[PDB]
Amino acid sequence: GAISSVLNDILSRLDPPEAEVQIDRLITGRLQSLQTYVTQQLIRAAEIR
Amino acid sequence: KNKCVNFNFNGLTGTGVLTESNKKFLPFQQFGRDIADTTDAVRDPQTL
Repeated sequence: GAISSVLNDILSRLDPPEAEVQIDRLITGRLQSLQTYVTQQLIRAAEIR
Repeated sequence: KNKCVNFNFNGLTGTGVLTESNKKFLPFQQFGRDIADTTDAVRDPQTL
């Protein structure tokens, strides 16, 4: 839901009053991707155990 | 070349090193991308 997928793109085109809104949509989007990878790795680590 | 220097190629920023190219390109090619959607090659606008 942000403008672009590059962090250097949003910091170069918008102002820091408005640039923090698009970073908030990119931090919460990438935080759910890292919580998915660790949780699926912890279930696969039990079957090898 | 061969130093971590900030870049500005017509707006395309970044931070990395510079190394001479080995693979060939199209004569109408400007830049290239890898599978990770990262800038892997860039062309100088004033020098070919």
